[PDB]
Amino acid sequence: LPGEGTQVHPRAPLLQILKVAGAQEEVFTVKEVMHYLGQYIMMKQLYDKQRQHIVHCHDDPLGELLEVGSFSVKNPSPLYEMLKRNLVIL
Amino acid sequence: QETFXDLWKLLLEN
Repeated sequence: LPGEGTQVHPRAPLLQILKVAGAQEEVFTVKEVMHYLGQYIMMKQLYDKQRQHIVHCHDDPLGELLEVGSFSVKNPSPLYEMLKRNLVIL
Repeated sequence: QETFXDLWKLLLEN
């Protein structure tokens, strides 16, 4: 994944998730993508209520992108792998 | 007892 500053364009399924979280732009930095992904998970309350580093994304469009039913914020590889599949570097 | 919002911000900035 590109560093800080580099601009990326998300593929449509990911862009849609970011738009749900309030994103109005079409071009992002990776950190901005991560901001809106966190916003989305928070707004949709996909985090486990008792162990909140666990995200339950099954039965949500986010899980179709991540290809896993749950993940840990402390084990973010599925997130990064998804971003590599879904970000076009500009 | 950390919240999701604090946990994700740590990820985001790391």
